[PDB]
Amino acid sequence: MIQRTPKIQVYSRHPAENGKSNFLNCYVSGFHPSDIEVDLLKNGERIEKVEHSDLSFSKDWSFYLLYYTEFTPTEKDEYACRVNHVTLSQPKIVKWDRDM
Amino acid sequence: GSHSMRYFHTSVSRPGRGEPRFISVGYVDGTQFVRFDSDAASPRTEPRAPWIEQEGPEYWDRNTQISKTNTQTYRESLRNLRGYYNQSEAGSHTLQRMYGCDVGPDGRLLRGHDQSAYDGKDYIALNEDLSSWTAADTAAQITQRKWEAARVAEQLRAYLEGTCVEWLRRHLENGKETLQRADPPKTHVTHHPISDHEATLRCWALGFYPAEITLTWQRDGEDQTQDTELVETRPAGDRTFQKWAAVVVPSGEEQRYTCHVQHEGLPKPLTLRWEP
Amino acid sequence: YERMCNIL
Ligand SMILES: [K+]
Ligand SMILES: [K+]
Ligand SMILES: [K+]
Ligand SMILES: [Mg+2]
Repeated sequence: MIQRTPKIQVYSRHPAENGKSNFLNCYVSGFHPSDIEVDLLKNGERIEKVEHSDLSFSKDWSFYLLYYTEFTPTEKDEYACRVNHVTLSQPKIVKWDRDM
Repeated sequence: GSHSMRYFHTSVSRPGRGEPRFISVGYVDGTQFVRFDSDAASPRTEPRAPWIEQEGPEYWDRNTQISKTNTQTYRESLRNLRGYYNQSEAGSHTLQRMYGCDVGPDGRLLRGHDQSAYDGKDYIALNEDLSSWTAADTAAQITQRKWEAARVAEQLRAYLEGTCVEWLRRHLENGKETLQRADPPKTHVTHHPISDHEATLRCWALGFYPAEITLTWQRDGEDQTQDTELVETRPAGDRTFQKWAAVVVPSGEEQRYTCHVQHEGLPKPLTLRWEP
Repeated sequence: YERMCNIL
């Protein structure tokens, strides 16, 4: 059948300030079917207890989910989102870049 | 101005892993206010916005009963759809439905909706007249004939013009301090060199509600549609949304570019430039 | 309220 691969954005809820608590978001959208695996990473390792929104879909029937966790950005720590889906031959990693 | 109440249903079969999961979520505009999930330990319609919490036990009980019946109905629909497409029992398939109503500024019905998709493809939809159907193919024509024989369009019309708009108006009043408050974007332009020859200008809109926004770059007053990278509007997690638009510009030409922002929460549309 | 949907 016809499948749609996810778009992925990784970003913070509030403007990032080192040492200030915030939320790290990974928004996955545009995908079909709805089964998807999303991890948030800190220095390459999976963050535990990440929460996600309730499954819903856009006007074009593609699904979207927000995965999120509290974090405190620092100068040294790197954050990313890792996504797997039936349309991807390997997990896709998108790094958090505070300018995006 | 205008407002909508919409319910989004997703049912997904999973052969060998139990019965198809059913999820229903309800939204007023961009604000989710209820959820139901048949895989929850104790499935129940649950509040997801503060203003809905004041509804009494009858609201939660009846919506839970409706969603439990829908869980069963969607499983039967998935069995029927597999047969209408001559599909094997081995594969996973998805049924999605969206329904609800839109009202104008005076609370009057603008239009109703009921539409379904199978495996991500439009299947059948109630037409704007709330009296006839549009079927995508010969499988959906089987559903259309069944729903014509059962006068389903008349049932939907009664719901959409009655219960749906009545409850949308009630939610808009109970949640007026948020649902009828437009929060404008906070905006700024960033500049990042790419090489000696070029730089990226990125225009940011943060913290806005509802999600509808227009964010564009112009060069010498002409829209840069093809040359602009425009990310999808994305949720911040605190009710608000974010978006940005970027253009690559020749070094030294930055003042020829202007970013234009339109949003319901702004007193006036904005024109922004890079401020070095 | 939601409504009870019809079987396809
Ligand atoms: K803090
Ligand atoms: K993953
Ligand atoms: K159930
Ligand atoms: Mg099926």
